[PDB]
Amino acid sequence: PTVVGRIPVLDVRPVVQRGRRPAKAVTGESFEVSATVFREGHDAVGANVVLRDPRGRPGPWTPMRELAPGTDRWGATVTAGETGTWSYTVEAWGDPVTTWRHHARIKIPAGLDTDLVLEEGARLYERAAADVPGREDRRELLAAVDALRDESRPAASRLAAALTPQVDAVLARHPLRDLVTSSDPLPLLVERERALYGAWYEFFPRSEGTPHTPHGTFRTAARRLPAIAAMGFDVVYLPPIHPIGTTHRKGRNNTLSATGDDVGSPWAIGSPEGGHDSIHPALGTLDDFDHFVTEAGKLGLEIALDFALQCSPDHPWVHKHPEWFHHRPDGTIAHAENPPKKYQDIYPIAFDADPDGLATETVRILRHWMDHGVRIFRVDNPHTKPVAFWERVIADINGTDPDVIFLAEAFTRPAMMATLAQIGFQQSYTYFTWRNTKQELTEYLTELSGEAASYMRPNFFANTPDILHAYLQHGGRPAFEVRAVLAATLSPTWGIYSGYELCENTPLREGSEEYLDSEKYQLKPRDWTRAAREGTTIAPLVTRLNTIRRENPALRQLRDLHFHPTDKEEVIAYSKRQGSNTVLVVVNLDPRHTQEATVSLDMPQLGLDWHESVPVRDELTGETYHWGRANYVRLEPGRTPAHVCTVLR
Amino acid sequence: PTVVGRIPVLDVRPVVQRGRRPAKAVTGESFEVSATVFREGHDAVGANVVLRDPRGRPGPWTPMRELAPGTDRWGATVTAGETGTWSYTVEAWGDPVTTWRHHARIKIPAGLDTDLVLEEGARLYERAAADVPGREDRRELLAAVDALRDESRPAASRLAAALTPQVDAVLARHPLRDLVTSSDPLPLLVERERALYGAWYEFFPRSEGTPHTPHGTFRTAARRLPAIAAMGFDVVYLPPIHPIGTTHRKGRNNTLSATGDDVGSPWAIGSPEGGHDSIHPALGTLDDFDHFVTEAGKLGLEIALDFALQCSPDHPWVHKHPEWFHHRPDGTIAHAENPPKKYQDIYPIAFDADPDGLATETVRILRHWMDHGVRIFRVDNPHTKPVAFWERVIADINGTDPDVIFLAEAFTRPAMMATLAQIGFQQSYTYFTWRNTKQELTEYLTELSGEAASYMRPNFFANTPDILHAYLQHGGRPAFEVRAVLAATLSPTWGIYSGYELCENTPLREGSEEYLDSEKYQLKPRDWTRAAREGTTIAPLVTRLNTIRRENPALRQLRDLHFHPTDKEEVIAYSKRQGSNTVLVVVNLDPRHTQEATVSLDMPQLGLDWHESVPVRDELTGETYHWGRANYVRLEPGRTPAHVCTVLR
Ligand SMILES: N[C@H]1C[C@H](CO)[C@@H](O[C@H]2O[C@H](CO)[C@@H](O)[C@H](O)[C@H]2O)[C@H](O)[C@H]1O
Ligand SMILES: N[C@H]1C[C@H](CO)[C@@H](O[C@H]2O[C@H](CO)[C@@H](O)[C@H](O)[C@H]2O)[C@H](O)[C@H]1O
Ligand SMILES: [Cl-]
Ligand SMILES: [Cl-]
Repeated sequence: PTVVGRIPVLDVRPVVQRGRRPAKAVTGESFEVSATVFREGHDAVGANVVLRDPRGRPGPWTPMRELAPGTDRWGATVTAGETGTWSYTVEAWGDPVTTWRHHARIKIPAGLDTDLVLEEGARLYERAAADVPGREDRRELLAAVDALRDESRPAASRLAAALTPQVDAVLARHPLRDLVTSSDPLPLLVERERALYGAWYEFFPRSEGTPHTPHGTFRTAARRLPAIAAMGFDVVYLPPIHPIGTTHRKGRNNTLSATGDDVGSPWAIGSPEGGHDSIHPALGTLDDFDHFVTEAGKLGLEIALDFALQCSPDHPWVHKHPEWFHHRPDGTIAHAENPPKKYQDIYPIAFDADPDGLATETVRILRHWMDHGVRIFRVDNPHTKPVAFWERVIADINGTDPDVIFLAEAFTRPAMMATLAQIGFQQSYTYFTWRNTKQELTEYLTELSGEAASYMRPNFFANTPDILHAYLQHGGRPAFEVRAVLAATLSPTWGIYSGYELCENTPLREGSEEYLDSEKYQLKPRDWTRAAREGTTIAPLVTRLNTIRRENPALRQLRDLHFHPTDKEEVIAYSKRQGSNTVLVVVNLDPRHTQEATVSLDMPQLGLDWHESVPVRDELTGETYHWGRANYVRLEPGRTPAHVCTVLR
Repeated sequence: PTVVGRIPVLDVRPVVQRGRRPAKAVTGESFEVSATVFREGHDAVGANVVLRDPRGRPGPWTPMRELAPGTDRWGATVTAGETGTWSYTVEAWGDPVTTWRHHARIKIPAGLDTDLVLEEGARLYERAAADVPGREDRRELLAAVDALRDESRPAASRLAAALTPQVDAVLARHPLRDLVTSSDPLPLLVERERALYGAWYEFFPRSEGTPHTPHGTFRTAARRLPAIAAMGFDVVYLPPIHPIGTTHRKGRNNTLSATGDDVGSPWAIGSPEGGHDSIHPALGTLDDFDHFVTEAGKLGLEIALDFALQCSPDHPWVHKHPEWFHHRPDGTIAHAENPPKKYQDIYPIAFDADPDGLATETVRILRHWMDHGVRIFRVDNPHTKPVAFWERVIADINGTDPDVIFLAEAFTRPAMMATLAQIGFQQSYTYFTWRNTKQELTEYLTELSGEAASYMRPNFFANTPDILHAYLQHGGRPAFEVRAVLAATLSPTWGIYSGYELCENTPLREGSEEYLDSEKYQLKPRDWTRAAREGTTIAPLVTRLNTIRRENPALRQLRDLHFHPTDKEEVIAYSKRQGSNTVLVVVNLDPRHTQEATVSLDMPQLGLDWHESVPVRDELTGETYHWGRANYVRLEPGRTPAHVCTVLR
């Protein structure tokens, strides 16, 4: 038995960990399956992709083509359907009809071996007819056979009879494939559309209170949901909603001593009042949480809860399960760290004394919130807990509940970041906030939209409570507008943390990425109604971008993305396509100066020939332009951060 | 079960076809095994390579190191011993001693938790000592334990006792490894040294005749073997030695009709006199061939026979096994082609009517020559026969006779070139003859000495009967000298085709790579005595290069190779190392003009600091130089093609 088959089919992609983990897609998402295919000699090969659903049923006939001359690399686009575990193979074969037609078109006009070449075609078409089940289809091919053999007909007419549309139609439904050779199946995990596509909004329920009761409840925070839904978001991500420890509770601005009424960090989970399966008493009860989830769902909002596998020194686990922590020789537990940052208010979990008990308890907690309608979890710093722990936990949960989505907040080195995605995390936080120049954005999105897309789905949060980038600090509102346009149009999943739309951008100090007076350590009442009346919010732009995404399928996918050259380093241009929908975006990355540039479009990447016009509508303004292969743009910060255009068909 | 283990070990290399085929090595060859290794959290990891012989016996402790900062890619060099099928794994582990030392070096001077830090250190070193055999080593560690616990000494003194060179020494030999996690084994096929290392000489026995009998016999051709052994060659490659067909025999200069005296192409195998298992009657008998083999072996020469799976129209196969050929409807068999080459004198083989019969006959023919002492086969155009056919044939032969070496003469597209090596060909011809500029040579050898070396062993023939490159045509003798130095020092296997040493460089016509009056179609007597006496041969340079290779282990391997920058595009520089042996080569690629340049050596790549001097001997002349990080060279074509230096002491 040989490893290589009769017609070699080699190195099928996408592949993840040599086939030990599945490649990823979502329902309705297209992607390319590729392979190295060739044969000995110079006759033509053909190849096709066989995509099989969870019941083993094959998809449509999906022929591949050589992707670049002389490379022997072949590809075809497939489209994922219903959720579940699929598989794909590549089949390769000798293509005798293509081979013969190429020879006949050369030899017959020159009168070379005319009778022999035509007879080769005749018995070939007889061979193709042998497998054709329909009487009328066979009669079609046999008619071409008889014409090819008709020596009382001019040679050019004998040949032409083999090349009619009616003949092609029979062979398109019953191609003659010789020496068919197949790869061994590769796995594909197809998940729900929200795993790839959605707009996220993060806020702290406790900040949405009243003057008499400053600490918000789930009942008072629910009245923020209409604004979030009106802004076009799909997912509401809440920081931890559990009781918060008192021992070593942090004060305002990340100080080490809480005083008086200080509320502490929600990530310092646990007290005698309860742990990860309980509600902070100041937020209300489990019934109040159910009300919040119900009202969110009525507005089309899904809840994502924070899952932080750690605890305050007051969490019941500390004395119930000491073996879930690392102890020093005096029995004390060192506080958690993530250098240069220190988390003096929490203990990290240790995994090597009782990994089974920890897995059991983790999936118990997840299933509790899942029973209360939470089908999405934002997992904190997963890279400080074992990779195989997450692989086990995610397999357990998705085994019974495949719709649950896990988002990995792993800002770390690339190997870890990729591996967490590959072992099951549906979504990943990314380096987006630290990619701000044209070359940074072009290189990083080229990576994310390329091979990484077979295992990672990016969530572009333009800010988080822990990341206020210097680009926003120094650029002000025009910079918030730019980063919103970029996040919303470069990834099918993007997000903001509350206050982004108010352009809050005061750092803790120069050179920090923390917010001054951070909401992680204090209630932050915001007068949303006043900000809207004073026009100091970019909620309208955010709303518009989410509507554009909902109206243009090209923005609801990741992999089809092309950057078009401009002649100014501050002006970036790119297009995305899905079916007949094309979106073309031009962004001025300079938040301080107007920028003029010529955008030179790669017309064929738009499906257009070089002389065609490009009728576009700028969805930010409603204006129409008659663009072509080279277009002058002028973008003024504070007025026109970008053009977000749909190509008119 | 999870795919990822406790400590992630991912993407172990070398790997061939995802582990379905073995990686390659030869006895005594060192190569790098690498992996992606990291863990959760901030603590240190270590890793090591476990190489196991065919009996499962493990090699020595082989610790790995991170290859570049922040990449999580680790590697170590291993060395293959005896031939057979080996395996290797990577083990990764938590490194608690490195972790503790890092924290102690910070916290002790800071005065943070110093009692706890020192006691954790004492318990850790006690754990490390538990596994140390040898009273001396275990006692050394336990003495550090007791010093760490000695509260009558200052904290800094207690720590310092854990960090002494004598303590490091024990830990380097008995490292304390936690959470040890293994990759799954990967296969390694270790073959005899000649598969990687050897000098090859090709000649036509029939050209080595006498004044009275111009068609050489095996007995007259045996008289050429002493001169071949004297230039330091190890392998003699003969074109086909079988009867030659008469139907469509080619005449001189690749003309289509032979006259009565014309000898034809040796590749047009077969006649009523016999096929692939017979001797051309003008060469003599099988007993004469045995004499030739015996004489070669006495001179230290191995024979490689040409194996051409094809035949003339007169071969016995044509009537005995018609199903081994594709017949057109009129019964004709189209002559072979390798476009744009046409081979009107031969039929190609067809593989799908009787694959078992062809495989049986192929291995029968090989075993016949194998029984007569031929253990190396040069396989013509293997890419025009099925890849899986060669996989089957090579596995059959090497299953009973693992010493047999197959060389693939596949000048074709890269995918096929790579796949043939991967399915078992011990050696491959390469693009060497079409890589002549500095950029071409540097890029191509970086490829061959990199990942490709896990599955392909290059044989650098500087010419063949089918390839007289324009570089040699235009450059004359100084170009022959340059290509000899390059071939002999950049690959552990190189070769020339007879007449190269005479600088034969007249092409068939401008733009051709054929020789005028090619030896493929006519006897080519050469006056070896005259050329030697008149000094118009570069045989002494060839001899010196083979002696240098025999004296310098760095030149008997492939993968250790580094290119050093020069300031002249015509001057290339590179070094190779094997243990303490370092060879440094500087070549002037210009065959017409003297070139002077500064070679700026990457000193750490030579194991030297930037300021040191390196004493070198130019092995081509015996002159000694004192070189450093920057060295002036002046190379005069005709006088000096190159410096081929060894580093002294
Ligand atoms: N990256 C994740 C996990 C981090 C650890 O919880 C969390 O850090 C917050 O919570 C800590 C514990 O309460 C505080 O010590 C800390 O100062 C504060 O910033 C991040 O906000 C969150 O995004
Ligand atoms: N590449 C391999 C195989 C080739 C095909 O056999 C062989 O071609 C030679 O032999 C043919 C058959 O006799 C001739 O028609 C041809 O003109 C001549 O060049 C090559 O020399 C050899 O290196
Ligand atoms: Cl953080
Ligand atoms: Cl050839």
